[PDB]
Amino acid sequence: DLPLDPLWEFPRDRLVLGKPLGEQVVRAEAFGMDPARPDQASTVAVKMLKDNASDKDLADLVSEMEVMKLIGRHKNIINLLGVCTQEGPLYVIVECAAKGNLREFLRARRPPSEGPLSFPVLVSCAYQVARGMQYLESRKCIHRDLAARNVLVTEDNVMKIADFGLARGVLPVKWMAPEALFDRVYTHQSDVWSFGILLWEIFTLGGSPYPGIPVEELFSLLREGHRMDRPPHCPPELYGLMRECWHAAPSQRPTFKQLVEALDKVLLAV
Ligand SMILES: *CCC(=O)Nc1cc(F)cc(Cl)c1Nc1ncc(OCc2c(Cl)c(OC)cc(OC)c2Cl)cn1
Repeated sequence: DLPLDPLWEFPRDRLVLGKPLGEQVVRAEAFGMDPARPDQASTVAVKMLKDNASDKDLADLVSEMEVMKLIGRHKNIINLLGVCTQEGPLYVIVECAAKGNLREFLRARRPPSEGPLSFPVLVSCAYQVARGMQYLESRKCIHRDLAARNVLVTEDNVMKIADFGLARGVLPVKWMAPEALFDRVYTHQSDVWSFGILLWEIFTLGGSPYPGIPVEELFSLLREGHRMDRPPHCPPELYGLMRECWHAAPSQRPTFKQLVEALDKVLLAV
């Protein structure tokens, strides 16, 4: 079936599968993800197919594995760690971020008063996602569904972009740039629009975008040149970034390079 890639194959017998994470992806213990200390265990996540999967379902998982191999590694993406391809079911092994997705992370750290999430820390979350996206962009990866739910948080509060390698497998209208919504055109610039929405998620501590506004009314609100209002405590400089991300014309929005530089300047100024 699948060929042995010497650069990624990991011994099936050295991975002990554990609790499911959603329906399949499973929590596992891998022994020897560090070649330096190959007795050392680490917690990872394993994507595999359920028993009623078609030949097309295999093809899609192979395709995600092969795409992640080629994009390579970065501090701010969920990285490929290894694969089990031989004499058994296909396992794709990736980093497991202990604190879950950025949405639930922020929503659980909502104060009743001041909360344990400072301005610098929130800007830091935004900067780390911009760095992640600038990398994926340099590897010619268009995400297409950048949102706080698709950003995971490690034990050391590092941001890692999830699911940047999906094929055509299971819309989030509120996060989509107009050219996506209307023309089904996805570019790096349309990802910049989604970044602007994510900025707003961060500075509402995981708020739901366009509060109360049925999806039917969003399209005509955007065509009329209306956008989400500045969130309660959001400094203007940050709202200004969000707005730039929400320019109708894609060529008018910032590049991920410019977002990294802008957020860098805010953190240096602190
Ligand atoms: C690590 C321990 C743990 O339980 N972590 C939890 C717990 C939880 F309730 C929610 C989450 Cl999101 C996590 N973290 C976590 N879950 C899954 C995960 O990997 C899934 C995955 C991703 Cl994000 C990507 O993106 C590149 C690809 C693949 O497979 C190709 C998978 Cl399986 C990471 N962290």
